[PDB]
Amino acid sequence: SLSTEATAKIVSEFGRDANDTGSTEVQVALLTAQINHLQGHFAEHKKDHHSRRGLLRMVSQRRKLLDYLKRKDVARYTQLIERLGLRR
Amino acid sequence: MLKAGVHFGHQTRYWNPKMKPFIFGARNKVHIINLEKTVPMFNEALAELNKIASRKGKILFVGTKRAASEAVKDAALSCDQFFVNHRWLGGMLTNWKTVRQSIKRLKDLETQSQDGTFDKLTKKEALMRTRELEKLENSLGGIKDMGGLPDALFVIDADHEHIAIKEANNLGIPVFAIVDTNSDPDGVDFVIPGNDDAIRAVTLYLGAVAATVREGRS
Amino acid sequence: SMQDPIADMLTRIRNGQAANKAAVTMPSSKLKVAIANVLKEEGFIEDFKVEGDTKPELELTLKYFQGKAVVESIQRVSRPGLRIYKRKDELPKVMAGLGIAVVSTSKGVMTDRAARQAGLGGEIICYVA
RNA sequence: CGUAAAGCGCACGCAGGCGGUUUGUUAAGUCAGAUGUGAAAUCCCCGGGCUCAACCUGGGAACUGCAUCUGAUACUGGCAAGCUUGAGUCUCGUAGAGGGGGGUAGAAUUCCAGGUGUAGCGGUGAAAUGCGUAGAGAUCUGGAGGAAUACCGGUGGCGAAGGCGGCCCCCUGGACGAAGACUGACGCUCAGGUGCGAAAGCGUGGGGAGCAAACAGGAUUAGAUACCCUGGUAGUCCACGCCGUAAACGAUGUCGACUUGGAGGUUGUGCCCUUGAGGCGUGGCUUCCGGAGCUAACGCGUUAAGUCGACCGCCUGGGGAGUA
Ligand SMILES: [Mg+2]
Ligand SMILES: [Mg+2]
Ligand SMILES: [Mg+2]
Ligand SMILES: [Mg+2]
Ligand SMILES: [Mg+2]
Ligand SMILES: [Mg+2]
Ligand SMILES: [Mg+2]
Ligand SMILES: [Mg+2]
Ligand SMILES: [Mg+2]
Ligand SMILES: [Mg+2]
Ligand SMILES: [Mg+2]
Ligand SMILES: [Mg+2]
Ligand SMILES: [Mg+2]
Ligand SMILES: [Mg+2]
Ligand SMILES: [Mg+2]
Ligand SMILES: [Mg+2]
Ligand SMILES: [Mg+2]
Ligand SMILES: [Mg+2]
Ligand SMILES: [Mg+2]
Ligand SMILES: [Mg+2]
Ligand SMILES: [Mg+2]
Ligand SMILES: [Mg+2]
Repeated sequence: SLSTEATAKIVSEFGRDANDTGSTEVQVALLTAQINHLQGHFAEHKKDHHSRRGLLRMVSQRRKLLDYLKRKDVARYTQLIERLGLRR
Repeated sequence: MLKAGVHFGHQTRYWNPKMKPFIFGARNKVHIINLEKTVPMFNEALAELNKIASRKGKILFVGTKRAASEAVKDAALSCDQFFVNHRWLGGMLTNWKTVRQSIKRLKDLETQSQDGTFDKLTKKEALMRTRELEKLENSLGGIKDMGGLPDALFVIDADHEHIAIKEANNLGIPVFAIVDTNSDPDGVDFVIPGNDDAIRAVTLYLGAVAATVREGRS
Repeated sequence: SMQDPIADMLTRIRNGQAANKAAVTMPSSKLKVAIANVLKEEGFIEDFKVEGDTKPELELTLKYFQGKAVVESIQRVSRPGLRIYKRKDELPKVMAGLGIAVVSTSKGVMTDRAARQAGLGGEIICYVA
């Protein structure tokens, strides 16, 4: 799916350390990176419906995590969306 | 008492889950019966059989497999109890009144041979009907003088003789059976786990039972 | 998803009784222990115990009388989809009082007879016969 | 609600419904008591009076409700802090016709050109139409083009369903296993809605070998607008868009827990290891037979149509009619 080097970079950037992978920010950041990457894939492969279904799951999963984070702590949620530049 | 043999069972493929409590383990792919559990049940069974014997009760042995067909007959000679050595006719107890006339026919057939009134020139009178003697006694030989339903049942195989078990349950006669790993329990009021086909195992059972009835009968 | 753990507790007992199992085990909770305690006093279950601290497991020692299940019939009454509350005078009696109904009152979980004597209503948990 | 009427073709999901476990707190729901109110009559209970009754009438109960006040805190809800078993992320691997794009290979049908060669070929129950002395069929050589991937191949595999088989490359989704770490209820279901959805069909532009609706002829038959035969167009193929229906079937909605067994297939993994085309374990998926139980019966049976929980869909005699 995503390269290990790219995955490791995001975890350190958004997580507490290189070992904090379960954080809601790392999870959202990982999903956001994949969705952005797949934009080029579906730009050319418009008919790849089977792979698109997988993409929609990432979109749905990200929204579920985002809403949970907003409920838990609004201030931290606001920073996360600002850094990733989503929710437009 | 506990001794060699008997512990052996059948293949684990054909085991009956209902008998899980009485299996000690799976040795060499064949279940082996828990003798330490068999003895308390086996020993108590003879105690009850002795108690029924003390009441002048009638015990009936049920053995159909050829590995024990002759064995049950020998017990019927050591003690004066009844037995079945061949196929169990469907309904030997549920409709014993129907089977009564069959017994009477055997008595009349038996009588004719004794005094020689069957010695006639015609082959029909001499050969065709006398063969009914062999056919009848091989199935009703041990039940000729029962004169009624039995007060207890002894069965060497709880699945191969499931017809016999059903009749006893319907009539309420207590059932004592050697129920094997693959056999079906819950149809017998007394459970005696162990082998049901080994020659050295079967002979021990009826040989053991044949003694207690004699002691109880006195 | 498991949305009503109580019916899981009742279902396990019913399934365990049908299968003639000696005992049944499941995740433990304060509410489950309270119901388990009530059953123990009434004599429906022989004994109960709780093992573990971080993930405690509740263990119920089922009992049988004359080779048949003691719990003839157990069924959930109040459910998350439809919850049942009864007043002091509306407390039901199972099998004309032969059975018991577990009711959670302000003073704790107790049988309907105890709640009626104490003059308190509350949620009706289940009927046990 | 498998087969009698009844599970959307399948999914993702807002509103809604419901929600693991621990402590504290709130006391809304809930529960206890009291107060006010709930007209009288009527119903009901115990009495009274018309000679009895109907009828009349005293008292009580009832009016299951609503509102307040005072308490209770088990349960549900709100709030705060938690927790790891639900769910999810990360690390290392494995299998697979999962999807999209491109390239390529072999067998073969048809067609075209040529060589050899001569009277049949083809087809059927029989026959004819048809093809052939303008040289067919057969046979060899060369070329052109289209479509599908023999053997492997398997109640085998993958996918939400529909569905997906030569080989190679690029892009890409999901599942599963091993231990370890991390987040700490972030979950389940889903009206409306949105997406996907065999084949046929439609629009535009290509392609078109084979097959083949329609159509034509020859047979069959009392007739044959059929079955059979010789031909043959759309279509079947590609790009894009539309259509949104199937016996879209397991005639069985999704999620979770629980409940005797036996024999296989397939794909990970641990352990014993010299007495290996071995021995004992632990996961995922899957086929068959069967116990209790269930079912009108047939049958289902740990992949339930058994025992339960959450939510949604749908049914209410047949026809008229899934029609106006
Ligand atoms: Mg992933
Ligand atoms: Mg029908
Ligand atoms: Mg139907
Ligand atoms: Mg869904
Ligand atoms: Mg809760
Ligand atoms: Mg309140
Ligand atoms: Mg009134
Ligand atoms: Mg009067
Ligand atoms: Mg009155
Ligand atoms: Mg609370
Ligand atoms: Mg909708
Ligand atoms: Mg089509
Ligand atoms: Mg077209
Ligand atoms: Mg066209
Ligand atoms: Mg044709
Ligand atoms: Mg339909
Ligand atoms: Mg089918
Ligand atoms: Mg349907
Ligand atoms: Mg369906
Ligand atoms: Mg079956
Ligand atoms: Mg219509
Ligand atoms: Mg239609």
